[PDB]
Amino acid sequence: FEWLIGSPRWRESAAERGDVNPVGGLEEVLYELSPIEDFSGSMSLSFSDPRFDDVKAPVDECKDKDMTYAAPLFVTAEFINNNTGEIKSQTVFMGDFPMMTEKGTFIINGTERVVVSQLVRSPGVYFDETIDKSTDKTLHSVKVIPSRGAWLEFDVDKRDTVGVRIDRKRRQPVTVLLKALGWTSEQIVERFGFSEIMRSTLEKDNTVGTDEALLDIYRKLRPGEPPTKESAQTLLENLFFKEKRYDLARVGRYKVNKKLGLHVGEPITSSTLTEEDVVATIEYLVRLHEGQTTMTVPGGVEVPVETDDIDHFGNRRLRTVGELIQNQIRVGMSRMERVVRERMTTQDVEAITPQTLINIRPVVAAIKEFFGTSQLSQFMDQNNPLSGLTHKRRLSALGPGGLSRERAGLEVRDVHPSHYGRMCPIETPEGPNIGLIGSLSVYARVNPFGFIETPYRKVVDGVVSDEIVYLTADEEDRHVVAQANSPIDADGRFVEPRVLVRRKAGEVEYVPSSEVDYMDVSPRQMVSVATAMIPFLEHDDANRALMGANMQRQAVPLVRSEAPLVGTGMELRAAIDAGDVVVAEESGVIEEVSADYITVMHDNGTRRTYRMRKFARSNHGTCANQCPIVDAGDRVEAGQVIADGPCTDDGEMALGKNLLVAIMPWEGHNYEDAIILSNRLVEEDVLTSIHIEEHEIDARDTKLGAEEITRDIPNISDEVLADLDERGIVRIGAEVRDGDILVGKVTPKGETELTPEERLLRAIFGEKAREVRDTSLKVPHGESGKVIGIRVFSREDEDELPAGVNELVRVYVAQKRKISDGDKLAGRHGNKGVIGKIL
Amino acid sequence: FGEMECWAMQAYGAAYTLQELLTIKSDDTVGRVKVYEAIVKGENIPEPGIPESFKVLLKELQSLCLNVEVLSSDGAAIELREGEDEDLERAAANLGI
Amino acid sequence: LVDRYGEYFTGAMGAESIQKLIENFDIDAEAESLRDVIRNGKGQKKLRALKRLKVVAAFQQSGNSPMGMVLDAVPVIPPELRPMVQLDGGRFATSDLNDLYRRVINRNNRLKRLIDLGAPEIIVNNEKRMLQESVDALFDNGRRGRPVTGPGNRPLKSLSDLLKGKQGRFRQNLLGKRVDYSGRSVIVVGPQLKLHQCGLPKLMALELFKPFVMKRLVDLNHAQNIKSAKRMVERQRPQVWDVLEEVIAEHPVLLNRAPTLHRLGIQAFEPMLVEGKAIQLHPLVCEAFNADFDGDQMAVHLPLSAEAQAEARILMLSSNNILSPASGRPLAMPRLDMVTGL
Amino acid sequence: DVNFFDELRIGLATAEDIRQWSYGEVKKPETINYRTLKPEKDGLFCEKIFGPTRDWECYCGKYKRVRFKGIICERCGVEVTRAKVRRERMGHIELAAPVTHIWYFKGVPSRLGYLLDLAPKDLEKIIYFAAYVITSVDEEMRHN
Amino acid sequence: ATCYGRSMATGKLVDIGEAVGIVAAQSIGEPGTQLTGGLPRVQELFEARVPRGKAPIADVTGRVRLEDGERFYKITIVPDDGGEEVVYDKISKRQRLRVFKHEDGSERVLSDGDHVEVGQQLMEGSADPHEVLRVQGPREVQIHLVREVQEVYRAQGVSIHDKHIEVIVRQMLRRVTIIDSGSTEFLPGSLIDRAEFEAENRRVEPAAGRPVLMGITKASLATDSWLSAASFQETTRVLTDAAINCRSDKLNGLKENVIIGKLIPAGTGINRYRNIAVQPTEEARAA
Amino acid sequence: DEELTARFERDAIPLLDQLYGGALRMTRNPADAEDLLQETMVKAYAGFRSFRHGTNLKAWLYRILTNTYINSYRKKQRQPAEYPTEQITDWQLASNAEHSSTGLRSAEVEALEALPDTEIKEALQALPEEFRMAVYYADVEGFPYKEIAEIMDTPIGTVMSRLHRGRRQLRGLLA
DNA sequence: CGGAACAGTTGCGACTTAGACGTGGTTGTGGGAGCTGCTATACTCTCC
DNA sequence: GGAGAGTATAGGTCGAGGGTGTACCACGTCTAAGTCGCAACTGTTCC
RNA sequence: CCCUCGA
Ligand SMILES: [Zn+2]
Repeated sequence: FEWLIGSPRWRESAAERGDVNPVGGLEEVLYELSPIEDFSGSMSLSFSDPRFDDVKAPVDECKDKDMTYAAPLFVTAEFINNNTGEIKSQTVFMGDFPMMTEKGTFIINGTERVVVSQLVRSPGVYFDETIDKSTDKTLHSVKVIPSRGAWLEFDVDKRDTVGVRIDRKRRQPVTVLLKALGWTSEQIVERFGFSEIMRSTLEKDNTVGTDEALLDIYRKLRPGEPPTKESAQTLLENLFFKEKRYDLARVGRYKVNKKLGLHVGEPITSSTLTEEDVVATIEYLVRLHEGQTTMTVPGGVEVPVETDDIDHFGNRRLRTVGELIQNQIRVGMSRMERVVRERMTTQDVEAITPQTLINIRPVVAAIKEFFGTSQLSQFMDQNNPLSGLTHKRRLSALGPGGLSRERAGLEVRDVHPSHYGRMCPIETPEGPNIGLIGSLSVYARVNPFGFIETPYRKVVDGVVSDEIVYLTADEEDRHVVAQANSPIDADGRFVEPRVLVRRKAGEVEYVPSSEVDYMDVSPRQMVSVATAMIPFLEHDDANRALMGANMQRQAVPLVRSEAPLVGTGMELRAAIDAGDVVVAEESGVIEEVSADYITVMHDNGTRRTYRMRKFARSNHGTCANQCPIVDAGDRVEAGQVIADGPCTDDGEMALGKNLLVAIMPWEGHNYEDAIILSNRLVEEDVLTSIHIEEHEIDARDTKLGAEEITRDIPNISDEVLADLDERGIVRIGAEVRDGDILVGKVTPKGETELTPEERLLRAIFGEKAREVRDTSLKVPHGESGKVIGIRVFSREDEDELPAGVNELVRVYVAQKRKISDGDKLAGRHGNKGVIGKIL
Repeated sequence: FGEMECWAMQAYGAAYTLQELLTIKSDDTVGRVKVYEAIVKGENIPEPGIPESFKVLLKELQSLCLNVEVLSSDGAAIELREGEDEDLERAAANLGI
Repeated sequence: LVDRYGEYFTGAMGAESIQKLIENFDIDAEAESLRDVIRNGKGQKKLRALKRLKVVAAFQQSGNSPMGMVLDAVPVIPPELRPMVQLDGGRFATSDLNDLYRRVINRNNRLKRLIDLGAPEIIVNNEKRMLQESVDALFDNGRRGRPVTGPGNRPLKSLSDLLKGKQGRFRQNLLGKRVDYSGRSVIVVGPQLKLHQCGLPKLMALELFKPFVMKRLVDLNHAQNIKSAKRMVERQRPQVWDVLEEVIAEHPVLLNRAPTLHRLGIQAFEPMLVEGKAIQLHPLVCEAFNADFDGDQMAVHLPLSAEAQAEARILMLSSNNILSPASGRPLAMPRLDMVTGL
Repeated sequence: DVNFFDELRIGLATAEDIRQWSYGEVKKPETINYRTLKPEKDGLFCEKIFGPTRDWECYCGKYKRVRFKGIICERCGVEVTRAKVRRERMGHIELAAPVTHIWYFKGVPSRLGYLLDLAPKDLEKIIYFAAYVITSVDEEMRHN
Repeated sequence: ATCYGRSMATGKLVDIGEAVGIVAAQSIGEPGTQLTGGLPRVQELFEARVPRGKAPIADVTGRVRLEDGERFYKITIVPDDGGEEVVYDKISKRQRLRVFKHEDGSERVLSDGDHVEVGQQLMEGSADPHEVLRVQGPREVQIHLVREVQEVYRAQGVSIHDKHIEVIVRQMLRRVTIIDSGSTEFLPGSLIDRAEFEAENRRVEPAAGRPVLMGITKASLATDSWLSAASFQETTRVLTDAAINCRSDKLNGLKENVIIGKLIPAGTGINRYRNIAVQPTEEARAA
Repeated sequence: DEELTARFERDAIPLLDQLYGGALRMTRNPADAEDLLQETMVKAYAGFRSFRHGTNLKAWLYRILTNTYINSYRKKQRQPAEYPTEQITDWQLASNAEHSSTGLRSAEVEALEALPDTEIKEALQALPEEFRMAVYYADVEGFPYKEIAEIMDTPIGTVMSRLHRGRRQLRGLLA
């Protein structure tokens, strides 16, 4: 997200990695968009230098008011008249831009959300050799995948013919398209003649000539229309070779470059397919099915001819949050461009300023539609800080641009040798989503092109140095990497002459130490954050280790936390980075401390105060409660933990308690995974947790009238109303059991809905009051607690409500839950069970 | 109570339990009310009626331009409807008129 | 071909032409022709002929005409079966059927409006094609071409989708249903239980038995009328518990754990009022239910009529099925701790 | 209603069948008016054809009572009866042009193809207006 | 009841009205999760599919021309009579020629010029059950199916009593293929129930048919109840076909009784049990 | 005039395959693109006499298309949203019934309401039969005094006296 | 425990309205997103 | 006639908690809300 | 329906 904004932090890190003249995510969208020209070239509009204003509201404000955490976006829009030479430079407000919080989340309509990184296939060229034909003979396929554009497929037939499919269009001899590109039937025989299958295909080609080829191509695309020569050639030009409707990214360009060896001189100029790329693709495929192991192309050098692994992480890419948001920005921005063009013809020049041309509605709407409707924009899972932390580290294969759940085979869900140090092989769901969702490894990074890197130690002349290099999956296959468990002495020399390593395409071998390139920077390098927290993980089978990683994120925050006696050392760094703990940004002395806030006086004389989240409801109903761990007068340092969070104790993740355990059958109550507990854990509240429910109710307009929230509930005893206030809303601090009224509400009832008996009494007693039904909000069955909060929004006031809704009331109930028979306990090793008896 | 749960009931060969689950415990609209009425009065459980989901099935079939009829042994079809007077007669009888 | 000779023949496209070919179709002639080809013919043409005669002979019987394969009128399903509900936030939700019907109505009405304006033949034919496509989508969507999609590119669910599939009417709403007088909870081990008994939480048993309790404490002085009994049970007044103990005696219940792989996945037990919110399962039946006690939950069903109670006591009682119905071997048998103990 | 059910029969429903089932034609795309929250007349939810949404209440409101059971409002055409009829009452649409029932065309094998001895690709070209078909020729006149 | 024998659950003779097909299906399906060949083989057997790794079988006694060259196997059989020579088309070299005991000979592998009996397997592997049906007759296919099916469960440590698999296999051949219609109106090639086939044969037998083996899916969709078949598979297809044929469901099935809310014709729902009349004896009424 | 029809079929129809590709851009759905192009052609043919013979037809038709899409677009934007759903969730049904005039009634509620109300019945029994009939008609069935008098064969004044007196009687009887 | 006489209320029935709301016309360009990363099996069509 | 290809079908059960609206103007056409009178209609009040 | 999760 810092790259999207073009943050100064990103700039410095960009200068550190070296500067390509780095452009932010927004900057790139603005520069590709500019200039916006009239179709006559008479006028132009250009954008530059985007800036973000201050945030509209603080985070907890948006959470309370159902707002979106956002900042106004400003751009400098310069309009130029190509005739008069007059220039108009203006400042335009582009919208309220949803902002990433300090915790790496977004607040959309008050609810906190996470954008999961998406696993997709990078643009490029991928060759697939299928031997599964019924003839038992091997076939060879290829796909050309761009970032945005039209699909192009070449297939050598089971009948021995080279086919072409364009955006699912039906096959034609590969020569048909090549001819239609301006190729003679003879010139194909010059380059492609070495292929006996291409020789057989040109005779099976039904027609020759560029006019008949281009005409046959335009027929395949449009079912019922007329062909035209200049229309079809400009159509084929704009379908592939033009930048507007077809875009290979720089990733796709380089991948095609490296895969075909076309440009060695590293030109960065343009990313689009080329005629030489089509020729190179067919030539690569031609030699492939023949069985050649290498190919050299005119102006190209020594590329192996081989199939590509679809699941390899050099061919598989990660679209991060900044890139997803950038894509939406590009869509809505292109819409705004369309509006500006339509507005250039209508308006009177010198009566136009940019702000009259610029309509920002489709941009804001484009952003809103993403966070609302996208599978990647997700309700944040906060059971405890660990469930929320890994959620932000999730790598998801499902979504737009990804694969459908229906179309995901068992080969996508398997651990892959390119995952090592990149995606954790352990942490992943055990349900239907197994293998479709994964966790970033502890030391992994996402490189600027979307590929995941892992650090390694340079091994020079059999010595293990401290020089660190981040390698991608492709770079890792060229070298020999020793596992971390490989012993080394004080000197860099290996202890053993033979060491088990991964060398080529994920094979494990006893290997000479003499030739070793790199070595793992540590154990746990291949493992996620939650998996790195399992003590003695190496002694647990991968299945129970999976169960352990998922079960830690299901732990409820206890009324009091306790750190484990036995950790892995990951618990502290996990709690701090998760961000549910309060940390001092600057070193100083504690000037004042209470349960409400902590203020630190820096040596500057400037002070900084940290407000405490107190009994806050998480998305899943657990209790987010922060407590200060520091005292007045204490000296603290930058990075030190000031206050504990829900599952933290002294800054280390505490997901449970240390219990005294005996391993033995006891009188059948622990039979088959059932667990027996001491009633001490009930009496001393060691397993007790706080759970906060949100009950919502609104009065709206109905067929027979408007609903009213009231304390006047027909035929209801005054005794049961005793805890309601004067509005009909239950009073703060009341103890509510199932069936008790939280909020009284009445709804208009028609005459026909009265019982004959109810009709008689109302008539003879002269009751003229409105006929109503009791719609009051009541506590659901099996619920109890104390009322800890109330929010009311009225149409009488300026509170913004949906159409037809007069009043909206939320009631928050908090319950203390003692551990009990039927609750589920687990250890970190996958060992689970219900409590069968408490004794 | 799903498909496999019904297989178990059939495997036990318990007909009345399976019929009771799929009519007066779920679908049958007059039966579900008459059953509760019988328990409160301490009487025997009434005989089940027709499940609503079958009438719904017939209607979805007609909407496919399939003409489906439930035929008696006579060979003539059977209208599926309820007399609307029984509820009004009981309500009028409850007031003494 | 119409400009000249147009008075010597008639031709059309669309379904009106197919309706014409059917109207002019001689059924008996084509049937006897097919039978001749089956008799005196051989090879693949004999197969084609037979397969055709299945259809034609099917239509040969009276009361059944091929004309029904072309519709001049499309039926509309009652609205309760395709309802429309208001949502929090002032928005609405409709069944896909309403949107499909809406497309049919819009294209039919536009076809009328084009017929009245004397529109060019190509446009009227376009509207007829679109009407045919929309009635296609309404009946079976996606069966031909690409499906009509609502918001999110989700293809709408046609009238064929109601019947078929695991979520269809047959499988979900007919061969199975949700039922009254049922509950569920997590199961814990019942080691103190006899084989024919199961632990039932107090609140579960009070809800499931609510009418029986109500009548019983109405008969006793506790409740003045049945409605006072209802309100008295909903508040859990202390008088109910004793009464509950009385109404539950020798009244069996059904316990079920999913998936049900065989009939022992449902067994009948005598309920015992038990403290806590968990269902207590006898240790010996865990083989039949495959209950792991790692958080497994089970469901409870209450037999009502004399026949249902009798079936539970006799047919389904836990201690009346000890043996595996597959291999005849013993099923409720010591295992795990018990075995070790012995 | 007990088990007197003997057989259950299907047939093709003729247009006459469909119009006999129907309680009225649905002529309008509108569903319900937002302000009134009441079903638009001659629409998919129309009370006149499908029945009243509230027990014993017609659309105009002239009759709200059981006293009127069985009568049809002169103004709105709704019938005073139970809303239960809204689950048993069907409508219909009269088509400006004939339409094939896709079960009998696109299903494999194509029933229309076997009935008329037509290729399903050709049948498709006809039904979807990509090809003309000859309904009749005059043999005598052409010969003369 | 007597042909079925003991009820494994009660240990006694099976009661009249016990639904033993559902019990058989549950008994076969419940262990299915434990089968790691394997469960796909149980499917391949129950659906009567031509097996992969097909093993040819001899049609008639005679002499064998064994070509078997250039990574290919080809088997011609010249019958002992003047009949035409049957030729098996393609047999891959990955298959093994069967080792067996040749009649009037020793135990050895199949060789060129050998003499073979009628039902001899030409190769080692899975036999096409349809071939063993049309050659060795139905009572042999019963043996082959029950043994090959039970074999998979035995290998996995699961014991199913043979009688369940026998129930399913019984349902697998109820029918005959119509060859010559005769005077009997039966369309040739259709699959007609054996009882109905023998009943429709009236000289005052013209209908010719041969026993069929049909998988459980095809046998299920072939039931006389369009209501039962519509709720199983291919609902669109079944409903179109049933509408065109003006089929009338008789409602006698138990799944149909479930749908319409009628007591299933099994167990306590049988006419024998449900119509029982209960009366107290005179001596008891006295007291 | 038939001149407009022929000239329309020669000039306008070849533009369809163009205009349709435009309609897509607005709808991004093929069905709504078809409907849009068709309504556009309705407007164009109906209004083709207003088009100037030599002027460019493509821009004219394009503007008709856009404007039609906007009429439809603002029209849909004024209405509250209708979301097509494959299935209406049970949560949606209950949530909707919380605001309903009549909620989701259990079989228990239906069975209890159907039971006789004893107090009311016995109180009505104490009334004289005439007062009972009249008060019944009026206060339950809702008859007017005219119709009640027509049914009971008495003057309307009798209906008034019996209504008042039976009502006060029930008031003293039931409290 | 009636039948007029007499005096309070809904309630239907008109009409003015002010605004949402749909209609006139409609004239320089201008052709969508999304995907395709499922397996296995039976059988009609259709190209030959 | 006869073979490939193209299209059709199927793919576990039961539970818990969550879930969305870029785009022409300048106007006449209609409607969505009314305040307001007589009948028509409810009620007392008697003799 | 979809997301995600339990057996
Ligand atoms: Zn009316």
